[PDB]
Parts: sequence; C-alpha cells; structure tokens
Amino acid sequence: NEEKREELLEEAKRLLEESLKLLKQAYNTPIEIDLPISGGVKAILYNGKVYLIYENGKVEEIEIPEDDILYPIYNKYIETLKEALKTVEKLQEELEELLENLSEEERLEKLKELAEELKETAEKLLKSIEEFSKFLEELKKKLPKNIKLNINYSSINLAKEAAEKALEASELLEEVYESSGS
Repeated sequence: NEEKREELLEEAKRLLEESLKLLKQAYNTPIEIDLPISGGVKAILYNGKVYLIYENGKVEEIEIPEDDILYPIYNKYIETLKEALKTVEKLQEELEELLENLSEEERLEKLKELAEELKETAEKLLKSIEEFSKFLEELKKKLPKNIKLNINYSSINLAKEAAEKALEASELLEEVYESSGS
C-alpha cells in the first residue's frame, strides 16, 4: 500500500507546484475594468495601485483615498493573496524536506500539520475571493442599463483555481494521513 501513498504524495506535490504557479500568476495579473462614460478609459488594479489608461496611451497612477469603498476590499484581496503565496511556498518547502527525510509518527504529525495549514489558507483565500466578487457584482448592478462594465476576471479565476487545487492537495494529504495513521 506504500505505492498508493507514494502516488498520493507526488500528486499532492504536483498540485502544490501548480498552486504556487497559479498564485504567482494571479498576483502578477492585474484587474482591468473598462470605466464607463470616460472616453474608453480603463482602470487597472495592480499591486495595490490604481492606473487610468486612456485610449491615446496615457497612463496615470491615481492614488485612491483609504476611505473609498474599493480600497479596503481590494487591499484585503491583495494581502490575502500575498499571505497565501508565502504560506504555500513555506508548506512546499516543508513537504519537500519531509519527502527527503527520523520518526514515522512525527512525519505523520507533520503531514497532518501541513494539510491543516494548506486547508485553512485555501479557505481564507476562497473567502476573500467571494467577498471581492460580490463587491464587483454589486458595483456593476449600481449601473444603468445601457452602461456596461467589462471586467477581466483573469486574476480572480486564477486565484479560485489555485485555491481549489490547494484544497485538492490538502485532501489528498489528509487521505494519506488517515490511511497511514488509522
């Protein structure tokens, strides 16, 4: 049955690599929003900064006051993504060290710890994603019928797929832990 455990562990490692990749891509991917009644201006959200890019090619970095409704939600999303990136990289390093390596029961405990932290991080990320998506959908509802907002959900979908892959890896690690501790 150790071969089954090996298959599950390597699948979890693969899913963790994929999760880290998708998380870095999501952090790199900016949130684009074609602002309305502005002469085809696009509001780009990148690294906690807001940029207006005009059709002619002008780009202005606009500082958003801490009081606007968008700043807190977007910053919470950014910070959750950043913290998830750090946590996932830490857990990846720990799982690699585990696979390389003392005490089988301690390794079972370590796998349980890894999976629990992975699950918590994935669920917090999904929670932040849901909050930000609800905010954006309400923002688009607060608009006239003719006026339409075209948002590029690339980063949000990347983050959601990454959180789901992390959850899958966590549940695979949990299967390993259960089938081994018993």
